Amino acid sequence: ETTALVCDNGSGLVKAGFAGDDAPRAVFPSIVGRPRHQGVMVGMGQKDSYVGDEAQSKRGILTLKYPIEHGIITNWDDMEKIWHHTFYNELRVAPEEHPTLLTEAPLNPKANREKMTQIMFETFNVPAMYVAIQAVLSLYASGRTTGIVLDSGDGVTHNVPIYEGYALPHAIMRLDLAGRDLTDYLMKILTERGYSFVTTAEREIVRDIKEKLCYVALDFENEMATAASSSSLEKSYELPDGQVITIGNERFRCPETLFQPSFIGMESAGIHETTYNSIMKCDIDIRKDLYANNVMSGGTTMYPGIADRMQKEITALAPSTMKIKIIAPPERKYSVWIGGSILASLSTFQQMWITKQEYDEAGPSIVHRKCF
Amino acid sequence: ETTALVCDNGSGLVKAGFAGDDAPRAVFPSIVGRPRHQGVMVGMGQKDSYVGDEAQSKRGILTLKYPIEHGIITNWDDMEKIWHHTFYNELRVAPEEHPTLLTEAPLNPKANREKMTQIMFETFNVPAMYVAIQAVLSLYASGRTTGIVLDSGDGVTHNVPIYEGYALPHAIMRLDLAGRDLTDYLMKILTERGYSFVTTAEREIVRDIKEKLCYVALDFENEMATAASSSSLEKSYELPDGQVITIGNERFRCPETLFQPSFIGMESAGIHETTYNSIMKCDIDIRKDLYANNVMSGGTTMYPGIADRMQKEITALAPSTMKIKIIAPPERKYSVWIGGSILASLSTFQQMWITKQEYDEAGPSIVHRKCF
Amino acid sequence: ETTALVCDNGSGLVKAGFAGDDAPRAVFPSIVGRPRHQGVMVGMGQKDSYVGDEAQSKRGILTLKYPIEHGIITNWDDMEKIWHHTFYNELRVAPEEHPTLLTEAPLNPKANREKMTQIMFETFNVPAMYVAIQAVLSLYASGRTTGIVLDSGDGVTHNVPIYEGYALPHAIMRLDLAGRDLTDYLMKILTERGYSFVTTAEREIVRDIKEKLCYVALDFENEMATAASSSSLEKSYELPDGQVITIGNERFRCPETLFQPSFIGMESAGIHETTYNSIMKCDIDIRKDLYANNVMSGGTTMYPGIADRMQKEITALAPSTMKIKIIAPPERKYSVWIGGSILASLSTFQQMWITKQEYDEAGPSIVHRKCF
Amino acid sequence: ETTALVCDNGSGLVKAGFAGDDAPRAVFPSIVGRPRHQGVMVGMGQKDSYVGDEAQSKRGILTLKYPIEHGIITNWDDMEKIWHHTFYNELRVAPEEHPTLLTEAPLNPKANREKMTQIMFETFNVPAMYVAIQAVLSLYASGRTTGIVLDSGDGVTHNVPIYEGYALPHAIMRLDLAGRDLTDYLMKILTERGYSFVTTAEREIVRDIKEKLCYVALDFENEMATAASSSSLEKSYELPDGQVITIGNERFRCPETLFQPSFIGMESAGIHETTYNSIMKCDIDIRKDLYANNVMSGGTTMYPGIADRMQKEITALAPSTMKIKIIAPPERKYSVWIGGSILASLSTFQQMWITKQEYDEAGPSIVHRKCF
Ligand SMILES: Nc1ncnc2c1ncn2[C@@H]1O[C@H](COP(=O)(O)OP(=O)(O)O)[C@@H](O)[C@H]1O
Ligand SMILES: Nc1ncnc2c1ncn2[C@@H]1O[C@H](COP(=O)(O)OP(=O)(O)O)[C@@H](O)[C@H]1O
Ligand SMILES: Nc1ncnc2c1ncn2[C@@H]1O[C@H](COP(=O)(O)OP(=O)(O)O)[C@@H](O)[C@H]1O
Ligand SMILES: Nc1ncnc2c1ncn2[C@@H]1O[C@H](COP(=O)(O)OP(=O)(O)O)[C@@H](O)[C@H]1O
Ligand SMILES: *CC(=O)Nc1ccc2ccc3cccc4ccc1c2c34
Ligand SMILES: *CC(=O)Nc1ccc2ccc3cccc4ccc1c2c34
Ligand SMILES: *CC(=O)Nc1ccc2ccc3cccc4ccc1c2c34
Ligand SMILES: *CC(=O)Nc1ccc2ccc3cccc4ccc1c2c34
Ligand SMILES: [Mg+2]
Ligand SMILES: [Mg+2]
Ligand SMILES: [Mg+2]
Ligand SMILES: [Mg+2]
Repeated sequence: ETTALVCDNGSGLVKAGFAGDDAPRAVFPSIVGRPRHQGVMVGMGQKDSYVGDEAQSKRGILTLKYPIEHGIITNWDDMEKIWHHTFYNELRVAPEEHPTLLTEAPLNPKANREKMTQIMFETFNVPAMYVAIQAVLSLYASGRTTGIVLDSGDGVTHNVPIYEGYALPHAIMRLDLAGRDLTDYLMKILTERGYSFVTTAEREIVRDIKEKLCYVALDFENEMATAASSSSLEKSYELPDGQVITIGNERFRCPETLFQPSFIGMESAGIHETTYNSIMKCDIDIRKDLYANNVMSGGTTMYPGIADRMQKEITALAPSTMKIKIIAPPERKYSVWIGGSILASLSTFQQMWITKQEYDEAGPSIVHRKCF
Repeated sequence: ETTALVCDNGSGLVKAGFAGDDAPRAVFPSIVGRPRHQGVMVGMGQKDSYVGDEAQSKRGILTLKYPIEHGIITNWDDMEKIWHHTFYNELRVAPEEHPTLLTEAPLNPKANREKMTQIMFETFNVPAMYVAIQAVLSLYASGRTTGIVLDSGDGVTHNVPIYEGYALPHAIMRLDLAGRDLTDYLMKILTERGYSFVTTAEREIVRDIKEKLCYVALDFENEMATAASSSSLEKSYELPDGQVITIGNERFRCPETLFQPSFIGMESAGIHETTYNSIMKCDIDIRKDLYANNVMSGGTTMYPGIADRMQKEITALAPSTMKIKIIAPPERKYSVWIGGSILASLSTFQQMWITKQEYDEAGPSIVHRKCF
Repeated sequence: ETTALVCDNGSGLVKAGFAGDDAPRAVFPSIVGRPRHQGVMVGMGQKDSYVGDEAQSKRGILTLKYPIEHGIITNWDDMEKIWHHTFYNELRVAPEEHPTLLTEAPLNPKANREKMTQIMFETFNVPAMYVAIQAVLSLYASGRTTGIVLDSGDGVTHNVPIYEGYALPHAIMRLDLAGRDLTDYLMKILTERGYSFVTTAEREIVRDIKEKLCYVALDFENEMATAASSSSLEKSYELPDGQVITIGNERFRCPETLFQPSFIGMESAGIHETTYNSIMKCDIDIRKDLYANNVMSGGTTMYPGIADRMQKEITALAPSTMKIKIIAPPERKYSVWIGGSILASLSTFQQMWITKQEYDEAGPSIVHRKCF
Repeated sequence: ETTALVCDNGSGLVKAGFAGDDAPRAVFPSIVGRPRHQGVMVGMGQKDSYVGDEAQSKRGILTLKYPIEHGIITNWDDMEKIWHHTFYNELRVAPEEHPTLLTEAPLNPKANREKMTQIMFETFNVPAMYVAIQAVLSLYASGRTTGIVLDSGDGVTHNVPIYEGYALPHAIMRLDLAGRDLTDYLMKILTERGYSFVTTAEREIVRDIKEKLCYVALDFENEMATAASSSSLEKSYELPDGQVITIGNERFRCPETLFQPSFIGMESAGIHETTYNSIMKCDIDIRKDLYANNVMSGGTTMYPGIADRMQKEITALAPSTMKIKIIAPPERKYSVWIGGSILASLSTFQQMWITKQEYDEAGPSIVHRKCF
């Protein structure tokens, strides 16, 4: 025993590695694909189902299933296959000589924590494990002890206010609008230009359109007047069949849904009011140190111009006598993992593991009373 | 002129009727809903906004706003719509030939009473009006002149000690934890079983889960051991789509928040210590007659086992040489209206109305020197 | 006309009745209470002010005023209300067909006797009246014509020597230390145990602590050593809220102030030296008959052990060749009333009344040339 | 040995330092706060409980307790923590090489002095100590030997008359209305403007509103007519969350409760009649020197206009032939400490200490026969 495993099994992308590093080694999407066609040439390298990157590169013949829906592991058979591909097939590591540090989103079902610990204690047989919380590791990568997090991953966004290491769990605002729901809205409004993107392998292409051509408008109704003079707004993208598409106001009208969720028919508020309603629900004393520390994390905070849109809109809600400081690090896509690798590298942490001999005599219901 | 109107505009339910009756005629929720969708079939009975019961049955397409937050009327445009729906559209009564008796919670802002009187004196043009206090009408329905009230409505709970018709305003203990804050905590902990109830049309469903399946545990830490042997505790409820939910220890863990407000993260005491601190702040003579008369009122005192839990916990605080007598009538959900209907039916009361010719020469500031 | 009224309006208690009986009918405290709180339920048995026992059982919401301070009637509006409650509301008697026999303490202001007679001759319109002296009716209840009285009521204590029915007015020793000044000292030293008794309804409780648990130590500095071995001295009393209080050397240190008035900061001598200096201001031949007749009266002589303490301390002052005989009846709390009912029942007395036709032609200044 | 410690452990603020100085060094509130939230990041500077200023600055996550209620130490575990924070963590001094001079209010329980001496003689092990009286050091800072003090701290107010170094302890008038009871009334009447200040960390904000915007009205009913023309009376205050609040006639209605305690429902009189009743209970030959020397002390006498209101209201009680002279020094907030630092600097005082070898052979009951 020298080091520990840090697995940030997100809903859209698995980020794993070793503790003590700075960048994760195994970064691959959490996709399981079964082939949906006949396969006349039986043999010669054909498997029952593909996982990770090899299900991404063979995706014309596959139907691609994500096992994690909204931070919630729905298909426990495919999730066990992703962890099997994570340990053996990309870290080349034995599970039995490394403690693991899983994460999860807050406000998940309790059955999600119980089954992750049970799989790690007879399917892989880790020595000890620990299920952290994704948003408090985002501060702890940032070198802070106080701030509100906007951890906008692929399945869920969730605010967590921390003041000096103390979580305020009544002010956690979990929302169910993230990079899956922006992708599935971007497919819906690429139809009006003509492009029918229907399959589950075509949502892997619209996800790549979104990661290249989408930005956040600083003023939305002003940019909707710029598309009337449709000149410099349009850019192009070459599909995997060599076709080019043209995309106009759909570049910014897709990440506007983070700030006006009524485009996809949600009765909730944007991420500017969900952050502001997670500060008003805190105590009146700590609102200086929460307005001055807004930490973004996860991949959906990587649109160009989103740290300038939140600061333009929280300022319109917070009173004008104090500064709003959106803090977006450049590596904020991997920031949950980096804080996990820092956490498992501490010396004040090794009493906080959940060892197997402490597990089995106390049952898998132990993991809830060890977190929050 | 024969009779008077009695309107208990609560924060969660409007209860109105005529003076001298025994049960209110119009009992409808104080909800204003605007439609959040498009409405392609323009015409054929479509209005801009729905109030009351018709905003409850059509709530799938509406965003529902309660205009009374914590006993404080915030949206004066929509509170005017509920009174308009109260008089014309459910009592079928003209306002101009009936003096009305509004109520309110104690320790409200003074701007709340000034606007309720101003709206009644040019929007509806009532002859006279009177704004009572909700907790002293709860004794006066009970046929008492002495007692401490626990009027636990939908927005605010407040102790009001009355000794022999003399109010002790330095001992009124207003608290901000009631049936909204129990609903919003029950939505938070149904999530740990899996059920994401997010919209404002879904807090109308969790409010009905609370009114059917939640009880108060007599011993909370004993009932948490019963949920370990999870046998006779779980009951099922059928959603309006047809799904079933299996609520477990969330049945009693929701009304525990009345007795331990730190679950929703409040720095205030439970309703057993708020009652006992509202008696210690009284004079040492009258504590015989306040321990012997604990009157519950309002809707949030209707959980099965709350009159047995308050008596079990005030006894742990009060000295053991005297009896604690929680007095809970079966009609205590309507007990504020009944005492108001008795009060407007008295003969020693018709000089206490605030007539319009007395209003307009003195102004809207007259209403404060006519109460307490 | 058959019988006469006898009203011993003390400073702390009104004792009234008819002449010729042996016990007074109306024994109620001379308290007038106005309600200090608000009064939300206007009616149903609410009055501007309460007197006597109904101001005692409702005293949690009242500010209680004694209108007789140190034997001197200071509030003539409230004293008129105690007499009105005395005649109509507790004797059920008309004033106009009964001559009344008021009393008073000696050495009072002359304006006190004038106003008592002026009120009785137009407010109540009694036929005739007579203002006696309280201490000379204490011998006359005891069946003596020679003695020295220690009439220790609630406002004033005063020695009155009488030899053979001849009062010696130059040896009357009025002192201003009585049951109010012991109550207000007992409140001051119940604070050192922790108990804060502040209001004028809490002095109605400390007065009842004094009437149950206070005694007179035979040797004071010997009993202060018993409080060092704090074993059998302490007793417990139960408040009306149910809190038991512990009380040790405050039991006897409260009636020590009668014997050492420097505890409440008086430049006067105790009741043993006031009695002895009231005897050595008399003639040398009658001192054998005043030492052998020490009649006690008033309520503050009812502490257990005060006849044993006065006899132990006058003997330390009187010469050893002559005996001291403290005479304390069991009904000496009522002894001023009993002697007044004997006096009004005599046949050698009916020319001593002050009739109204003798009043009005001679003025209000007649009552002074009829007593002493 | 060169110098001595002077600790004025008040109810709302600890004022300590060394003898012989002119201003105290360690001024910090006597607050012990425990964290009430979860604490995810265990380590990195987290403690079980915070004291003093660090419990004030981190107060959003704390529940703040004052250990001294009404001059009475009600939590001996936390009071021991404030003395420990005083000696080591803000004076940086050893207890064992400095005699200390504690103070207390008059008329405290006897158990309060015994436990303060017991803690100083085994927990900190001082050489010698001395418990003074807070009001008699307020004269002795002022350079007087004759005067009456109105020492109005944070827990209690109390008058102490002194004529030429002789305390008149039967005229000491302790009251239980001070800067806590004015803060808790100011929270009650800030609610009628709309502001709910509920938590014990929000009473630390209302205490800072009181120290800025409150003044004593010279004529109360005249200023209540000024609030009808609500023009020059309102001022604004910026909360820690940057919300400005507007405050009108609550600026003077809060310190009016010092002069009319029936606003918070007390059966006591204001500080002008308590001072006047403390002078009339003294001897008639010294009332000229007490009317001419009214010394104020403690922080609650620092409202603008309180020396002009006492002089306006004692003059309406005292007879017109003798002058009233309210003497308020500008450093009267620290005046109890300054007179204590003078007292421990005298040469006629070193026989008045209570040394440990005098303590242990005589017991903890020695401290009471060494004062007054
Ligand atoms: N450069 C980018 N710009 C915009 N969105 C991105 C970018 N990169 C990734 N995303 C979105 O963020 C998601 C990945 O975020 P991540 O933090 O991995 O979420 P999770 O960890 O929950 O899987 C992807 O599904 C994608 O939709
Ligand atoms: N039978 C019940 N059991 C439990 N809770 C109830 C019941 N009836 C109503 N409630 C709760 O109490 C609230 C109604 O209280 P109510 O008396 O209407 O308050 P108000 O009239 O002051 O608004 C509802 O919001 C609901 O959450
Ligand atoms: N049994 C008792 N023991 C001790 N003190 C008593 C007792 N009864 C009455 N007192 C005190 O004496 C007072 C009553 O004396 P009382 O004869 O009524 O005087 P007066 O009639 O002149 O007012 C009461 O105020 C009470 O303090
Ligand atoms: N400048 C000020 N104006 C008005 N009130 C003040 C001011 N400063 C302090 N106070 C009040 O006085 C109290 C402090 O008085 P202090 O002398 O510290 O009392 P103690 O020392 O007995 O605790 C505080 O609680 C505060 O409410
Ligand atoms: C369940 C949980 O929230 N664990 C958790 C998350 C994050 C975090 C960051 C930094 C820490 C430092 C020291 C100790 C711990 C312990 C748990 C923990 C953390 C830390
Ligand atoms: C402002 C207010 O509290 N009014 C009020 C409340 C309740 C109540 C009950 C019974 C009453 C009987 C007679 C008169 C009044 C007057 C006001 C009033 C009441 C009553
Ligand atoms: C003023 C006065 O002291 N009158 C008084 C008191 C007591 C007393 C007792 C017995 C008496 C017998 C006969 C006559 C009188 C007259 C006055 C009188 C008394 C008597
Ligand atoms: C218990 C007590 O009141 N001690 C006390 C207070 C104040 C004071 C002032 C000045 C003094 C001068 C000389 C001696 C003493 C002794 C005690 C004392 C004082 C003084
Ligand atoms: Mg993630
Ligand atoms: Mg109600
Ligand atoms: Mg008497
Ligand atoms: Mg002080």
